Parts: sequence; C-alpha cells; structure tokens
Amino acid sequence: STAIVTNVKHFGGMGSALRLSEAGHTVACHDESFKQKDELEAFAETYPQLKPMSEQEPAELIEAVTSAYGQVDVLVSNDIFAPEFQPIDKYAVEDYRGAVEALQIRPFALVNAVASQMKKRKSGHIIFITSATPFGPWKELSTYTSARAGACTLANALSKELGEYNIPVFAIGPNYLHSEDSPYFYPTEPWKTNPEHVAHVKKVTALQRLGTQKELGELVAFLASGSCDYLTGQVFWLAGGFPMIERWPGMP
Amino acid sequence: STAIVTNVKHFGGMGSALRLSEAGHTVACHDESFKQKDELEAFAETYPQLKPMSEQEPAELIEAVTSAYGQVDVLVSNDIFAPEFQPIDKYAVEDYRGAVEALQIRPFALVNAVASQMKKRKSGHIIFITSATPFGPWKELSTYTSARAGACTLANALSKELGEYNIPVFAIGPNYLHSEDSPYFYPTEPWKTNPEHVAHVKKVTALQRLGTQKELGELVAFLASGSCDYLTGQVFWLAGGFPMIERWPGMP
Amino acid sequence: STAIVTNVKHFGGMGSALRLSEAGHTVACHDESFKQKDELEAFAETYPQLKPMSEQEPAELIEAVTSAYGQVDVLVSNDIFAPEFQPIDKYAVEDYRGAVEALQIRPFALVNAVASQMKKRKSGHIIFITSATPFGPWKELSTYTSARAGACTLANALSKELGEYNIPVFAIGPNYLHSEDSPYFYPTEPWKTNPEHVAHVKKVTALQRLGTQKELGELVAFLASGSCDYLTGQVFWLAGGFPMIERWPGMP
Amino acid sequence: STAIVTNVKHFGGMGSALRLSEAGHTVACHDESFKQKDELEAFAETYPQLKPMSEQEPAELIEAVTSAYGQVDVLVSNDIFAPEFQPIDKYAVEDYRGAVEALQIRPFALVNAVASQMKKRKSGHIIFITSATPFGPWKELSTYTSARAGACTLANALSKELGEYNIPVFAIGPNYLHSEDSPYFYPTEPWKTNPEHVAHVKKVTALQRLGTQKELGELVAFLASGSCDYLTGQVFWLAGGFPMIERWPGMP
Ligand SMILES: [N-]=[N+]=NC[C@H](O)c1ccc([N+](=O)[O-])cc1
Ligand SMILES: [N-]=[N+]=NC[C@H](O)c1ccc([N+](=O)[O-])cc1
Ligand SMILES: [N-]=[N+]=NC[C@H](O)c1ccc([N+](=O)[O-])cc1
Ligand SMILES: [N-]=[N+]=NC[C@H](O)c1ccc([N+](=O)[O-])cc1
Repeated sequence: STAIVTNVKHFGGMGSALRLSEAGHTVACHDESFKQKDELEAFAETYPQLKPMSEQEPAELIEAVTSAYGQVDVLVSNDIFAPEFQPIDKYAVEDYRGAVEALQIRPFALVNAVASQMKKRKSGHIIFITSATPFGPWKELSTYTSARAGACTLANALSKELGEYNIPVFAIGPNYLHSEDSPYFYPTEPWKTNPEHVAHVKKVTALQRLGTQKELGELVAFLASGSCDYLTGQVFWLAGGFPMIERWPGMP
Repeated sequence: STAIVTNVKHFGGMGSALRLSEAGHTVACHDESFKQKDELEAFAETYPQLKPMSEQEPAELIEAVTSAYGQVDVLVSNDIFAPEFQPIDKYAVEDYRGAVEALQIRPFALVNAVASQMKKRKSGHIIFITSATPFGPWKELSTYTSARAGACTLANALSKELGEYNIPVFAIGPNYLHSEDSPYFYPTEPWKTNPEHVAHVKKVTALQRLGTQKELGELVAFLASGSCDYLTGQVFWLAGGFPMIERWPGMP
Repeated sequence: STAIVTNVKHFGGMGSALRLSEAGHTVACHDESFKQKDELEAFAETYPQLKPMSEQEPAELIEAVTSAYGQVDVLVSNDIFAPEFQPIDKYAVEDYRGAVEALQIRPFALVNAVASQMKKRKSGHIIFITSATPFGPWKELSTYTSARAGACTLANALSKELGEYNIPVFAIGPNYLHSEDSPYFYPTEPWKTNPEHVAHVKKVTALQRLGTQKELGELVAFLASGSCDYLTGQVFWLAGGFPMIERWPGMP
Repeated sequence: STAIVTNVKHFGGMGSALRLSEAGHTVACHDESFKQKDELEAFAETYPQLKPMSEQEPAELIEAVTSAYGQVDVLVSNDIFAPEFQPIDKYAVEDYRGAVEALQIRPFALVNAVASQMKKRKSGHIIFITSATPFGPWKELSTYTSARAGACTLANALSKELGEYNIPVFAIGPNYLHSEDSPYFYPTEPWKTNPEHVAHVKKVTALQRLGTQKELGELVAFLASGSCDYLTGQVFWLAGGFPMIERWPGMP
C-alpha cells in the first residue's frame, strides 16, 4: 500500500520507512530538509526504494502523496521536537507552546487531513511515534513529557471513533531507541561510544541496551500489515524494560 | 494561608473556593467575568468571604495576589474549555489549539509564574483540576480529552521537580461533577432534573449520582492543608466509579 | 525453535499454536484433556503439525518437552478459569483461591520451572495470555478480574529481572476474542450467531467485531520471533478498542 | 461509626487506628499477637482509645466486632507479608501462594464477610492498604509485587458493584512509608538513622523523605468520613513522588 513517514531522517523515521519499504509499500517520506531540492535529491539517490516529498504542511503533504500515488493507506506521524531540560519557572510559556505545536498539533493536523479519505473507503492505519517518558518522567522536562502524553491519549481517543471505519490507531512510545546519526534523542555518539552513557543504558533498561531502529521498523510494519488490527488504541512502550528502579541498600 | 482559584464560577471553582475559605484560607478568585466591575462587585457581595480579582493573565494575577495578600501558598488551576464533539476530520486545527491553550498552556503558565516564590520559601501546594476523560475516552472528543491528558501528566511531571522544594503537586480529574449553575460540564438543569440525563448518570457511574461540589471542595482543602503531602504526583479520579461497563446480554 | 502452548484447545491456545507452527517452530501443546490417551491422539491426528503432551504439571511438562525437543525456547502460558459472576458476599473464599491458582499460580509455576534453562543460555521468550478486564472491570467478577491483574503485573515484574538474561516477557490481555468451539469466553455460538450478542459486540468494541484467533496468533508469533524484544514488559490490550463508553443523551 | 483496622501494630496500622480514633470512631483492632491475652491486654492499656480484639479469622472478627459494637461501618484491611527478594527460579511456588494468601485472599475474605451487612444498610467504607510497588516494580520481588497488584484491582473491581449500595471502596498503595517500630517495610532503624538508607530515600522519592504514619492516618480518616465518596475506585499512590528516575550522564 502507500505509506507516509514524517521527519524521516530522525527519531523513528529511517527504521519505519526502510522496513515498510521492504514490506513492499510505497513510502512517501517527509522531512524539513526536503524543502531544499538539493537535500531531497540527495536522499532520493541514496534511497531509491523511498519516495521523498518536498511538501511541508499537513494538508499539502497528504494531497501530494494522494495525487502522486493514489491515496494514503498508512500514516506514520514520527514527531520530533528539540527540548531543553529546564525548571518550570525558567521555561518561557512559548517553550511549551512550541512543544505542543510539534508533538500534539502536528499529529492531529495530519489525521485531520487524511481521515476523510480513509473513512470513505473504510481502511487505513494510523501510527503516532510518541514517547515513553510519560510512563516514567524525569524532573525538568515538563514541557516535552506532558506534550507527548497528550499525543498518546490523542491516539487512544481517535481509535474509538475510527474503529467504526475499520481504521486502527496506535501510539508507539520509545525511549533509549538508537537514532544512529540523528541527534533526535539517542545518536551513536555518545550512546554507543562513551563509557558513562553505555553504563547508563545498561543500568536504566531491563535489556541493558538501546533499542534498534530495526525493532521499531518491525513493529511499525507489523501494525501496518493489518496482521493485528485488534490492538487498536494501544500505546506501546518500546523502552526495553525501562525504567529499572533503584533497589534498597545492600542489593546489587 | 493564601490561595488562588481560577475560573471560580465554573467547574470545580465554587466548591474549591468555598471549602478553602471555610478552612480559614484567604482565597483570591479569578474569572473571565471579573473583567466587568459589575460582575466582580456582585460576586464580592454574594460571597464576601472570597476576594475576587479583576486580573486575567497568569503573571498579572500572581503578581496582584502576591502584592495584595503577601504571597501565593496554594494554586488551584481550575481550567475550563467549551469543546464540541466532532469526528476528527470535522474539527478545525484551531479547535485543538484552543483546547490545548485553555487546558495545558494556561495551567503551565500559572505554575511558571508562581513557582519561583514557592521554591524560595520551600512551601506551597499546586492543584490542577483536569478531567477523568483520559481514563475513559468517549468517541468524538479527541481535542478536549487529549489536552486534559497533557494537563494530568504536566502535574505528575512537575511533582518530580518540585518535590525537592517541598511543593506537592496534584491533578484532580472529575467527571459527572455537578456544576450547579455553571454550564461547565454538569449543571443542575438538566442533569438532576431530566429523566434521560438522571438515568444516564445512574448507568455510567458506580455510585449512580453526580459528584458534589462539596466533595471536590473537601478534597482540594484536604490536599492544600498539608495533611497528606505524600500523595504528591497523584492523579485523582473523582468520577464516582465511572466508567460502568455494559455487561453481556441477559445480565442485570 | 521449541515452543510450549498450554490449554491449547481453549482461549488463545489454537491461534497461538497454529501460527507458531506456521512460523516453523516445533509446538508442544498441553491441555487437561491430553491426560486421556484417546483425546491426545485425536488431537494429534487432526493437527499433525502440533505435538500434544500428556504431562499436566509445570515441572513435568517443561521437563518432558526439554527431553523430547531439546529445550523450551518459547513459553505461551495460555491460562484459563471458569468463573461465575457473583456479588462479593455470594462467593466462597475458595472461589477466589481457585481463580488465583489457575490464573496466577500456574503461570508463575511454569516460569519458575523454565527460567533457569533460559537464563543459562541467555535466550528465550515468555508470553502470558491474560485479560483486558482489569482495564475495564464489570461488576460482580471480582475474583477473575483481580487474579488476571496479578498475572499482568507478574509478567511486567518478571521482565525487569529476566531482561538481564536477554529474555523478553509479555502479557497479552484479550477481550471479545473469538474462541470458536471453545467456551472459554467467546465461542462462535452465540457470539457470531445471536442478534443480541452480535449487537453487543458491535456496541462495546471500537472495531465493532470480535477479535480473531488469527490476530492473536500473529501477535504471539511476532513477539516470539525475536523481531521486537524491546517491547519487553508490555501488557497488550487485544480488545479492539474496548471499552466504548456510553455518551451523553442525544448522541448516537 | 465503628471501624476495624487489621494488623494494627504493623504497616499502616497504627496511623490508621490512631487517627480514626481521634476522629471519634470506635476502632476495633486485630493483630496476630492479640491471640495472646498478654499481648492484647498490654496493647489495650497503652491505647485506651482503641479496642483490640482477639479474633483472628475474617468471619469471626466481623461477627465479634458487630456483636460488641453494633456493626462494622469501616473496614481498613491493612495487609502484610514478609517476602524475600529472589530470581523467579529460586522462589518456591509455595512462596507465591503465601504472598497471595496474605495480600489477596485475606482482604477478599474480610470484604466477603462484611459486605452483606453494609449493603443491607446501604452504607459503609472499604479501604485496602496495598502497595505502590506495582507502579514501579523492582527486579526480584515478583511474588509480593504481583499479589499487591491483585489487591489493588480487587478494590477497584469491588467499587463497581458496591457503588450501587453507596459503599465506596479504595486502595492506598504506600511505599517508603515510615513504620516506626514495625519491621513491616520501613522501621525507624535503619531508615531514619543509617546514612546509606537515608540517602536512598532521598534519591528515590520526590519529597526526599519517608512518608509519615500521620499522613497515612489522615488519608484513611478523610476517606472514612464520607467527605469524599466520589473517589470510590481510586488507587492512591502514597509514595512521595516515587519513583525518581535516574537521568542522563552529567545531569545533576
Ligand atoms: N527513543 N527515544 N527517545 C525518545 C524520548 O521520548 C526522549 C527522551 C529524552 C529526551 N531529552 O530531550 O532528554 C527527548 C526524547
Ligand atoms: N465533572 N465533570 N466534567 C468534566 C469532564 O472533563 C467533561 C465531561 C464531558 C464534557 N463534554 O463536553 O461533554 C466536558 C468535560
Ligand atoms: N478473549 N477474551 N475474553 C477473555 C476475558 O478475560 C473474559 C471476559 C469475560 C469472562 N466472563 O466470565 O464473563 C471471562 C473472561
Ligand atoms: N510503605 N511501604 N512499603 C510497602 C511496599 O509495598 C514494600 C516495599 C518494599 C518491601 N521489601 O520487602 O523490600 C516490602 C513492601
């Protein structure tokens, strides 16, 4: 079928697009950099099994993919934001508005733009790549964490109405997911190269390692395949057993 | 001490302000109508124990209450929004922005404005009145429901950073909470007077009745009293046992 | 690899064994009926790809499969119980003991018996088929629902310690999952044949249909394939969007 | 009214019993040690405001309290168990049976014995003192943790059926709750006196301190007063913001 993966160069983007592509789907890919022809052309040459698009806005993008390939069967809203850790009083309200715009308004805008066509033919799959931080919040990241929570619930809520139209909706919330060259959350440097970071991951996750782009891709492809639509409304915690809670003194 | 209750005329506003005042607290009250001298004076006459403020914006309000009464010890962010039920594709993206602005950005801005004074003296209580809807989403209310979830997580996340400063943070999520004359969610008319509505409440809640402002007020006053700070981070489900789940055919 | 699926004739048993066998695994199956020679042989003739075992107890079952096929790589504890709907005071305390023994003690015993061999070679997958009822309890099913909750948490807790040994642990909680000829919860008759039952399912689930054994098996096979171990600790709500909550009067 | 607090010398026992008595309630207390006249009379002399009972079994206790003090209006099931920490394969299945018997079967049996009388009057309150561990499992404590989860769900489930009879049901899940002289979970020695332990608590809790019996007592009395029945079904996380999650390397 035809799928859309946003911010393809970051977070869960490459893992999702590459695996969906290998499953035989036509993967239209969005990314802020594709605004420039040079950047879109470079990506296209590197990944001929992918279809990079230049469109940036929700409605614009859904329409271009629909016109180019016929329709949008799968939506993978891989949302990202660059937050700063900050005490609640040191943030600017604008800082929270920005987090909400990127992690809640954006996914909502994409579904708002594609829902009608999916509902008319009674088929489609919606997947939000959110975060697991709501399940185990760190101190001083209130804007990002709360925003991601809104996104998770958005997915769960949407599943309730779209189910009638045979449209499953899921939210995959990762943490400690290797992002390779992307700074979006866990790049190879320093997460696989620095001793302190390696030891941190080994302590905080049950599997004692970062999650792989492949694991994420497999999950995305599995859900988009229509192999298990009954999981609609599910919020997945792709966090490898995180969080590992500090035990009493004397316990290793 | 000194407390602030926003949108006092609606939702959990009156129950909160009334019980807090009966507790002996100085209660400064905010409300959109207080922009009108007439409305402010009339309120002050009916509830002489309460101190209505004309200030509307977060920073403005915290400053006004601080100058007038010395400091803000308790913040009750009683947030409201009037959403429409709509299939995802029928909403305007602006409809989600409005919901998020009123239910997430506002409480965030109020804490952002008062946190520094609380942290300096290492004392204060923060209470968000959110919603139990995220716990049991209805079909077609994705904007309001997801926004409320962000607010619940905001509170929990904040409890993590403010705990070091001895500042408890709670979120009270009601549903089917009687609002008396306020149209915000459950006014006396028609919820206590129309058969179909009375019957609906009886079916969906375990206690088979609306919750009372008195009950909400007792909880707010209890948490603000400093009698049980150890519940910091709690999301309270003030919904009378909702949701009651439809059982199999033939079962009573 | 070698998998074990318990109570194979009921609940999530057939979907799990069938799809696991299709994935190329050797599937040893347990069932109370296999105690009888006639039953075991009739099953082996009908499903020649499956390996019915006569063993009934945890330790002997794990030992027999290990001796016959070498080792137990995957454990699918498909637990069942036949509860009665009763007001708390009409139950016998023994009724709860029986529910806990069947839904909590059994899976714990199976893991207790196989854990050491999986830990030694640092490989294996543990999957509990539990229930979604804890997520949305009905009245008068306190014994079954609470017990199932104990099982979900058991899986999650186990993921924390077994992760260090590369052993993912999952809990699949279904509801409204078609069980075909098995009375364990949703047999074809009357769930797909009687108007009121069909209409009931269309009302309380988002997808407005029963889940299929195929969907359950696909999930079980996906998880056992080692394609997404990073989901360890996950409790899956295989309930098609259930529960759908009754909305305000006037809303369809 | 008349309240029953079990295992009064341990866990949330004294805090609950003492505050309930200060509130004016007649508080019948149960404890395994009260089987000895010596221990019972000694307790009675020290706390003339409490009424220790010798009865050990549920049915016997409810009848004894009903006969001596008219009826049972409030049940505080303060359940305890002394678990060992161990990898799943090192436990004895009997170890899990003991945990479930003490933490799940016991509270169930007590409600099973007093429910009929409360339903008849259509009044009463049920409070289970469980645990917050299910919310943040430590590895190697799978028996205790999962059993506690079962008890939490048992409460929420019962609220669904008992609400129709105006009987609120709650579950208070503590962690890091100071237990003073009782070894049940957090005694003064060493939690308030040994550096390594004091520091551990400082690290894992948001408020950076142990919870006080007074706090637990206030919550119990508040809920038992009928001041806020609309919270029925609630699972309270009385853990001071626990768990605090370890942050990235370099972060303070
Ligand atoms: N996979 N993964 N990681 C995503 C996670 O939501 C996240 C964790 C930390 C931060 N951060 O900024 O510290 C951002 C996102
Ligand atoms: N108590 N109470 N009500 C608050 C709840 O969040 C809510 C429920 C329904 C609606 N609504 O618009 O139908 C709005 C808010
Ligand atoms: N699939 N599926 N359903 C299993 C579910 O746990 C269940 C639902 C109802 C009952 N029951 O007895 O009514 C038992 C189990
Ligand atoms: N308050 N409090 N503690 C109760 C909690 O469930 C618990 C935590 C740890 C242990 N333990 O044995 O380590 C037992 C119980």
